[PDB]
Amino acid sequence: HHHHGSKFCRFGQRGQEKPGIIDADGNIRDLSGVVPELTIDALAAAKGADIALLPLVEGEPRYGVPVKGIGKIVAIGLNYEDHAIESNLPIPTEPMMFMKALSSLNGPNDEVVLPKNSTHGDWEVELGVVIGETCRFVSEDEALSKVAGYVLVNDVSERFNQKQRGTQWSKGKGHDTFCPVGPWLVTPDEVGDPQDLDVHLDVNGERMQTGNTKTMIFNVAQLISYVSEYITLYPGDLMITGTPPGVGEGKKPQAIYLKAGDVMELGIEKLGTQRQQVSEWRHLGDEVFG
Amino acid sequence: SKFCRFGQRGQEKPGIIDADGNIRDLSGVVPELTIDALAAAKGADIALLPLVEGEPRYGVPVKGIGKIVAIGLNYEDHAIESNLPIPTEPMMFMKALSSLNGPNDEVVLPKNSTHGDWEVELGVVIGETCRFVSEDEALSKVAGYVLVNDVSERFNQKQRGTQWSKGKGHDTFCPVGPWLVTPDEVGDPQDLDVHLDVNGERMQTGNTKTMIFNVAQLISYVSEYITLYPGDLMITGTPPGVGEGKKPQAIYLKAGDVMELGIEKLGTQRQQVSEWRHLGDEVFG
Ligand SMILES: [Mg+2]
Ligand SMILES: [Mg+2]
Ligand SMILES: [Mg+2]
Repeated sequence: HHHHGSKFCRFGQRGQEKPGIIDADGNIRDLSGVVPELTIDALAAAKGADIALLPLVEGEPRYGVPVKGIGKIVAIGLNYEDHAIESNLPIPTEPMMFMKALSSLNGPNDEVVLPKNSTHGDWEVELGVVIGETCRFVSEDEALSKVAGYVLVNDVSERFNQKQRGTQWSKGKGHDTFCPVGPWLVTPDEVGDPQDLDVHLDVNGERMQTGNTKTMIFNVAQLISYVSEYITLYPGDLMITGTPPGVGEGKKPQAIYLKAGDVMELGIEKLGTQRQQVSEWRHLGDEVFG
Repeated sequence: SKFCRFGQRGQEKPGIIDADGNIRDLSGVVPELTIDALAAAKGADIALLPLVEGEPRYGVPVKGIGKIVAIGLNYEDHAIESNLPIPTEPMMFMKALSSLNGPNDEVVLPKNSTHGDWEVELGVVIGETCRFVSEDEALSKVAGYVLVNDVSERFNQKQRGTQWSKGKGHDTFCPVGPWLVTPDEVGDPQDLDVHLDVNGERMQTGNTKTMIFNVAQLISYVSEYITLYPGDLMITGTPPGVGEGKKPQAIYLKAGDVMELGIEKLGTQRQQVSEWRHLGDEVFG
């Protein structure tokens, strides 16, 4: 096990994904000969593989969620100081927590389907944290050692369902397709300091969110430590750590929201990029996502 | 039919309750008690099944619960008692999957907790994908019903922000079971007696008839905001009598307490309550 870090992915159509690793040239390398699936338990074997000996993946396959078996998704509310200032909101003394319904999980470039009658759809680029070891009353000093890696996330939100149908945010957060995750699970040795990564999100090519994780209010270690006093985080769990300024709900003089045909493009330094096309609601039938 | 899972945590086997109340081993028919296994388990010849020996622990009666959707205020008599208005749509929050526990398993209070509280609830286990389902079709998506205790920490729930889930996801705070009872045996889910005792003293008494949104209304509403997949658990609120609302003063859980609860046709739970300790590397559920 080396100390240079890895970028893992899962590639292929839904339900048929295969484990992979990104080489220095940006190619996917097939890990199927080393591990059957990219799970948290598979990482030890995957982290020891010799990239040079792995076959190049031909074509341009779909990226899936980069880790299989995410058990639950814990989400943070206000957590960027420059966002608090732009919204004129108090700096919290403890993190706001809510749950992102697992059924919202989707691949990084998968279509975003607006829910019924949605005119308040909104974007939130966030740093995601994938847990590698159980977190139960973990101190700040030991929190980051529990991390399997980092992932890019869009915490897609329906602001009417989130705030105008009661006080509980999860009602506007759990819609099918509202949590695209990926394209890479990037292990800590490759990310470096998670509190110094540039963040952005564009809509139809126009820059909406710009930030850097150095303005996080609670850093990753403090979030993991705090959350672990209220819920146990298990290997494979995902924590999404909040969003920088520039959400559509906060635009001035009037809020700006998603519409059918919009294109979101987002990225975080070291974590790759996502692109989602937004569609009007349709009945998704018996399809399973994630 | 009443299905169960028996044995030590992480080692449970699938079972069915026979006419005498004894557990019979289903392992010769299905390897696990999953939603996909129910048809084969329901269609099995109970006489072929061996009696389970010893008095084994009951586990969560269904394997593979993917997520737990919880309902807020949902009993008309509870709303009246608390002097709260009747909600016009159900409050939803998520009950952390890691709170899942066996029906009779120890309940560990969180660190320095003085606001631990009880909530007997009817649980609904989903059998078929629910995505924008009509009220008329909702009950047909149900695999079975289960007894639940929506254990809560009222200070974490209400005094650390506006989101209730922070006081509801603690380890051990969702005892589920002992039986997954299929709808044919339960009959009308809106005519079930409900009760919870603490140290043998009756705390909660009710009947599901007073639900504000019934199971079909809840499934239909929830399915417009979050897709329910087979194996998902919906917990549908609690009748009056929670410790938070006791008068002249609220009463909360303490180390040494014993909770005993039951819902008609769904069996009974008994939990001993303990003060906090670090639970190590244990994986609950
Ligand atoms: Mg967010
Ligand atoms: Mg007996
Ligand atoms: Mg409840």
